[PDB]
Amino acid sequence: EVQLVETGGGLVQPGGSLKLSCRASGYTFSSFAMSWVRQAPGKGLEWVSLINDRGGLTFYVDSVKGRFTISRDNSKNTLSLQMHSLRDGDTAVYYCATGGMSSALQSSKYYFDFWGQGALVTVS
Amino acid sequence: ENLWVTVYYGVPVWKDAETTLFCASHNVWATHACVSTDPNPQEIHLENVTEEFNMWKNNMVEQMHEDIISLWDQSLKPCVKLTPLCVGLQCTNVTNNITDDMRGELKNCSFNATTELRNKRQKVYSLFYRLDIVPMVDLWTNYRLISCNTSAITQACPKVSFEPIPIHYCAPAGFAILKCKDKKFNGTGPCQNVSTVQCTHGIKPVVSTQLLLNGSLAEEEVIIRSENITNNAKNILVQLNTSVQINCTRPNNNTVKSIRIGPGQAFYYTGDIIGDIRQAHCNVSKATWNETLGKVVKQLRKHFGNNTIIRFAQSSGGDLEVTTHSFNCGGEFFYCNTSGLFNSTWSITLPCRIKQIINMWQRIGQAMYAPPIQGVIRCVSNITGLILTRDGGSTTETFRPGGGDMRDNWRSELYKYKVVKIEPLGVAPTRCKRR
Amino acid sequence: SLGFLGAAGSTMGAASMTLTVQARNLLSHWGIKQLQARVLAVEHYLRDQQLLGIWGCSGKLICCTNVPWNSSWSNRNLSEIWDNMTWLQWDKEISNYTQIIYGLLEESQNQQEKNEQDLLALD
Amino acid sequence: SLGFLGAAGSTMGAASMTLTVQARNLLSHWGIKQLQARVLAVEHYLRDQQLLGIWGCSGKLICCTNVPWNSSWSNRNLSEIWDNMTWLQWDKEISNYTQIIYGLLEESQNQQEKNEQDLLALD
Amino acid sequence: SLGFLGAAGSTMGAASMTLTVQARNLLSHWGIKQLQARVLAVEHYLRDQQLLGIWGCSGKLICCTNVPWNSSWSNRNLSEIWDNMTWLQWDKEISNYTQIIYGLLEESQNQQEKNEQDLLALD
Ligand SMILES: *[C@@H]1O[C@H](CO)[C@@H](O[C@@H]2O[C@H](CO)[C@@H](O[C@@H]3O[C@H](CO[C@H]4O[C@H](CO)[C@@H](O)[C@H](O)[C@@H]4O)[C@@H](O)[C@H](O[C@H]4O[C@H](CO)[C@@H](O)[C@H](O)[C@@H]4O)[C@@H]3O)[C@H](O)[C@H]2NC(C)=O)[C@H](O)[C@H]1NC(C)=O
Ligand SMILES: *[C@@H]1O[C@H](CO)[C@@H](O[C@@H]2O[C@H](CO)[C@@H](O)[C@H](O)[C@H]2NC(C)=O)[C@H](O)[C@H]1NC(C)=O
Ligand SMILES: *[C@@H]1O[C@H](CO)[C@@H](O[C@@H]2O[C@H](CO)[C@@H](O)[C@H](O)[C@H]2NC(C)=O)[C@H](O)[C@H]1NC(C)=O
Ligand SMILES: *[C@@H]1O[C@H](CO)[C@@H](O[C@@H]2O[C@H](CO)[C@@H](O)[C@H](O)[C@H]2NC(C)=O)[C@H](O)[C@H]1NC(C)=O
Ligand SMILES: *[C@@H]1O[C@H](CO)[C@@H](O)[C@H](O)[C@H]1NC(C)=O
Ligand SMILES: *[C@@H]1O[C@H](CO)[C@@H](O)[C@H](O)[C@H]1NC(C)=O
Ligand SMILES: *[C@@H]1O[C@H](CO)[C@@H](O)[C@H](O)[C@H]1NC(C)=O
Ligand SMILES: *[C@@H]1O[C@H](CO)[C@@H](O)[C@H](O)[C@H]1NC(C)=O
Ligand SMILES: *[C@@H]1O[C@H](CO)[C@@H](O)[C@H](O)[C@H]1NC(C)=O
Ligand SMILES: *[C@@H]1O[C@H](CO)[C@@H](O)[C@H](O)[C@H]1NC(C)=O
Ligand SMILES: *[C@@H]1O[C@H](CO)[C@@H](O)[C@H](O)[C@H]1NC(C)=O
Ligand SMILES: *[C@@H]1O[C@H](CO)[C@@H](O)[C@H](O)[C@H]1NC(C)=O
Ligand SMILES: *[C@@H]1O[C@H](CO)[C@@H](O)[C@H](O)[C@H]1NC(C)=O
Ligand SMILES: *[C@@H]1O[C@H](CO)[C@@H](O)[C@H](O)[C@H]1NC(C)=O
Ligand SMILES: *[C@@H]1O[C@H](CO)[C@@H](O)[C@H](O)[C@H]1NC(C)=O
Ligand SMILES: *[C@@H]1O[C@H](CO)[C@@H](O)[C@H](O)[C@H]1NC(C)=O
Ligand SMILES: *[C@@H]1O[C@H](CO)[C@@H](O)[C@H](O)[C@H]1NC(C)=O
Ligand SMILES: *[C@@H]1O[C@H](CO)[C@@H](O)[C@H](O)[C@H]1NC(C)=O
Ligand SMILES: *[C@@H]1O[C@H](CO)[C@@H](O)[C@H](O)[C@H]1NC(C)=O
Ligand SMILES: *[C@@H]1O[C@H](CO)[C@@H](O)[C@H](O)[C@H]1NC(C)=O
Ligand SMILES: *[C@@H]1O[C@H](CO)[C@@H](O)[C@H](O)[C@H]1NC(C)=O
Ligand SMILES: *[C@@H]1O[C@H](CO)[C@@H](O)[C@H](O)[C@H]1NC(C)=O
Repeated sequence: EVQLVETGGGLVQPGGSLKLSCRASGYTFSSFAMSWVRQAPGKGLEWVSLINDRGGLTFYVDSVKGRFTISRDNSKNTLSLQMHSLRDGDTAVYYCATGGMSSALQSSKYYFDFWGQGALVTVS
Repeated sequence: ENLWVTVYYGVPVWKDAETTLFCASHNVWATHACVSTDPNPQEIHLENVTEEFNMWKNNMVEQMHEDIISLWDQSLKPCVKLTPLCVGLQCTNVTNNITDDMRGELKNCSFNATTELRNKRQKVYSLFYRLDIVPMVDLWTNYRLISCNTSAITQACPKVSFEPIPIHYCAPAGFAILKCKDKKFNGTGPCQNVSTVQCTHGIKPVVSTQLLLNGSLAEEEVIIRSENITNNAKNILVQLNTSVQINCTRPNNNTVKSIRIGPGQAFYYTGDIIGDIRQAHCNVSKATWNETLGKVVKQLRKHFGNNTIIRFAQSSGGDLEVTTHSFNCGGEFFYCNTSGLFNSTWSITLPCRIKQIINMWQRIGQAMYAPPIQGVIRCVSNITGLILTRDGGSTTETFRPGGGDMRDNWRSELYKYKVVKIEPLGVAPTRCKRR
Repeated sequence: SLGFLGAAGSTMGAASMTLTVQARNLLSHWGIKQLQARVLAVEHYLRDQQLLGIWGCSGKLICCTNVPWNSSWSNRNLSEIWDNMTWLQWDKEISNYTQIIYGLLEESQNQQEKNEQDLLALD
Repeated sequence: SLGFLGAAGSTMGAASMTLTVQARNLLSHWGIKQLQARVLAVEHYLRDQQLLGIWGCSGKLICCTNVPWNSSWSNRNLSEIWDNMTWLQWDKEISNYTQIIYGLLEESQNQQEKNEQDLLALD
Repeated sequence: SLGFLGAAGSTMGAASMTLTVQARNLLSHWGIKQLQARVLAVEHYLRDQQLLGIWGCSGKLICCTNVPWNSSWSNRNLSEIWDNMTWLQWDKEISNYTQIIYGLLEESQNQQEKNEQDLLALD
């Protein structure tokens, strides 16, 4: 069994910031890439960010590239996302997911293997 | 998977190789030849690495052998030659008190030697061992030195010690030495507790026959090592797990005199003996030796049969250098009779002879004169292993002391080390491609 | 942190992170034996560095190339090669093909340098 | 222009423009002494070139890295270091931290090289 | 393909495809003579590699710089140099000008390194 549980916050006013934190268990955290994917309440899924297994490399969608920071702590087995300058268009459920990248010596993925419960982030 | 070749430099792999090793460490060895030793014991254990060893195909033995012979010759080359002393000797019986076992062993010889000046002669009296002289018929002489009919006799340089000191054989960069840290290691085949060292622990170039002195002990049990235990022509190296202390002595108090035999030359000889003349001997504790051989036969039965009788016997014959236990003690060369140790079926005093003119190896055409050492000599040494030979002769195997091939002496040590060449390059499939 | 060759018994993946640990250990009458040993150490180092230069891998320890793996040199997947094998076992497994691979790497660089030159000749 | 060590007494910001002058003069029984002298010069050269390779600085005389400067190693400002100090004074001032810096440089390249591999492994 | 010097009589263009063939054959009292031969071969190799490094051409067999060609060195067009001519004839022609070109290559790389350092210092 693999679990990903988001412990992030809720409502923040426009222009503020919110940090999300995903607790991962049931697998070796340092062996997988991690990402954040969001779904607006009435829309489909949207990929937001991707971080490598070691944490050295991060990738973002252009719409958040200068606003969101993705980081990992492989000693605590946690994934964090710090979202700055939140906009009304960022209201969505944010899902923590395992997969999306392989560190060169692993077989290819380019898909997401595990999804978390999902935190609901809203902007006034 | 659309995999691509990725080149890795610094890959932890190696291949078996033979290269030239250098040594590290008033003496034959480590004068200027060896590099100062790095005091840090930088030994790295290699977990999960199994390495195949073969102590009888180890080129470190051949290099150690050649290095010891070369250093020996370099040490003796710049020394006084005794060719002016190849004259007939007038020898009579020694007039001191001679014990029953010393009758005819030592003779009081006189000769006309050269002096500092070419046109002068001097009459010199000295005591020579019977082994160092042979009968000759001449006018006013009886004997001549044993080697003057074969090769020039070179006198060892005085104050240059023959004491063995540890020598570390160290690999050049790009190579590594692997050590087998395996208790009860067979000496051949796979070794699982392999570790990497820069160089060896410091191996003493101890020269001996039959009994291995001042070596390394087995970690737990006596280890029987042989290239092919079935083939009786091979020697068996027995590494003991406990030392047997052997106390060897020459009780006579020698008074040593010297003469000049040319400009800047000097010859050393025994002038006289203070006290009674007694035979040199070695004392091996009887109880310890009996337990040691009990352990050796216990180990031999694993290869020769649980219900076989093992017999020990003395050497079969041949030259003194291989039929007796040869060793250096105090600078003197002892040739001890080991028939008192290997005479059995499953305090011991071994008489010893002293020989001043010796041939250090089987090679013929070189000889060295060991100068006498003033005073009384007593050495305490550890017997750490045996060299045994199995009788060709059916049940009841018979074992005898082995010979003096020297490689055996330098296989008791260096059986746990292998030299490997590092191959820093390697390739492997990855998902990584250029651009 | 395991020291020179400490990763020799580790998997290829784990061992790939210790290349610098041992790379530094390739450079560092009786005078002739030691002097020849030093010269040989230099010659082996330089032959390996020259070979990396020929392949376009100079100055790098993990060099990616444009030569595909043909699945005949070894048909093991990346999981088995990197997580369930050591470098000694891999070196033995593809020893018979290393000269083929090296030749292809040389040819690949020869084409790449010409391509770079041609790209650099465009205004 | 100034000579082999002509800039030795000049400030760091001036002497840094003569790096090729010093670099070109690092390579160039009595035979044993002469050969040991030549082999030692070669060994020292290769040790420095290997060390530059480990850091990802091969083929460069001025190599910029990603290691941040620690104010505990030297608290002088950049203008004071490059305009009012020579390289000999700096070498003395930073001697006790040189090996620390070298270790970090090695670690930096080890992370960077793996990161480059992962960037190259994206399709 | 053609051997160690098989391209020696071929035109400059054709011989530019065999650079690895010649490059891979540069590294490979009787003891003193053998050691002097090995040390001299190593020193020549290292001096040429150092010189390429100074020019910014480390790790390459074909390297393009920013030094313009001066018609006073040779006014022959490309169809007279890369075809209808061998490298031996070219070396005979570019003899008196080799040190001038090398000096310009060194100066050009020094400027390139300073410019790269300044560009990389921009935040
Ligand atoms: C196996 O290993 C043991 C040692 O582990 C060897 O036994 C040693 O042998 C050496 C060489 O024979 C002995 O060294 C000699 O000791 C003599 C007595 O030393 C005593 O007195 C001095 C006074 O200063 C004390 O420092 C010392 O501790 C002792 O109390 C010395 O007189 C000798 O020096 C004379 O001879 C040498 C010859 O080389 C000259 O250079 C000197 O100038 C001087 O004339 C010498 O130092 C050593 O003592 C023995 N050890 C023990 C514990 O007894 C075995 O020989 C060895 N076995 C084999 C087969 O190799
Ligand atoms: C060896 O023989 C010589 C010659 O006889 C002995 O030396 C002489 O010994 C007597 C005493 O017996 C002295 O009076 C002489 O002066 C000695 N002569 C010389 C030339 O030294 C010598 O003592 C004998 N040695 C032994 C051990 O018997
Ligand atoms: C070591 O000592 C033994 C015992 O003294 C010698 O063995 C004797 O050898 C002679 C040879 O002719 C035999 O006739 C005797 O019968 C043997 N004695 C015994 C008790 O077996 C042996 O030769 C000596 N060896 C050396 C090398 O000196
Ligand atoms: C050695 O120091 C002297 C000064 O003592 C340098 O010469 C001049 O120093 C002043 C200091 O304000 C500068 O403004 C001048 O530009 C310097 N002269 C030149 C020609 O540059 C001298 O240059 C120093 N020597 C070296 C080799 O750096
Ligand atoms: C010398 O001793 C030997 C011992 O066997 C004896 O045979 C010989 O006769 C003795 N000679 C003299 C002259 O005393
Ligand atoms: C003299 O030398 C010859 C040849 O080495 C040898 O056969 C002979 O036995 C030697 N002489 C004696 C008395 O042993
Ligand atoms: C003999 O063995 C004992 C074992 O305790 C050791 O202490 C001693 O140093 C050894 N002696 C020699 C000469 O190797
Ligand atoms: C171990 O040694 C014995 C002799 O002692 C030999 O016969 C055997 O082949 C060796 N190798 C192994 C793997 O037992
Ligand atoms: C050991 O020697 C015997 C002699 O008969 C031979 O048959 C056997 O094959 C040899 N074994 C090895 C391992 O060399
Ligand atoms: C050897 O043992 C005998 C037993 O009588 C003793 O007299 C002698 O002194 C001992 N010698 C040594 C060197 O231990
Ligand atoms: C001592 O040696 C004899 C030799 O026959 C043997 O029978 C006896 O068992 C040995 N004793 C020991 C090792 O205690
Ligand atoms: C061997 O021991 C027996 C007594 O067990 C003895 O009679 C015989 O003389 C001894 N042999 C040797 C060579 O010491
Ligand atoms: C030998 O005798 C001489 C006589 O002067 C004495 O000085 C010396 O100490 C004695 N040596 C021994 C080892 O008994
Ligand atoms: C050796 O194997 C064990 C298997 O559990 C592994 O944990 C250990 O890390 C390995 N050693 C090395 C040096 O890789
Ligand atoms: C790799 O191949 C082995 C069989 O050789 C197979 O058991 C394993 O599951 C494969 N792994 C992957 C990731 O395809
Ligand atoms: C600088 O060195 C100190 C030494 O205590 C260390 O604590 C600090 O983290 C280092 N800072 C950087 C930026 O390397
Ligand atoms: C650098 O430090 C010195 C210390 O005396 C100070 O005078 C100088 O103004 C400083 N320069 C800068 C640019 O901060
Ligand atoms: C380096 O350490 C020594 C330790 O004694 C100290 O004296 C010296 O001043 C230190 N050097 C620097 C440049 O800090
Ligand atoms: C030599 O010249 C001929 C034309 O005369 C040409 O075909 C041939 O390829 C040339 N050889 C080489 C090695 O370039
Ligand atoms: C070309 O070389 C000549 C040599 O006299 C020189 O005068 C001229 O200025 C050089 N031209 C260029 C563009 O470097
Ligand atoms: C190159 O120069 C030669 C000089 O004879 C001329 O014949 C040729 O046409 C020129 N080539 C080009 C491409 O301009
Ligand atoms: C180089 O200079 C010498 C001076 O004697 C001259 O003869 C030679 O032709 C010149 N070389 C070239 C290629 O112009």
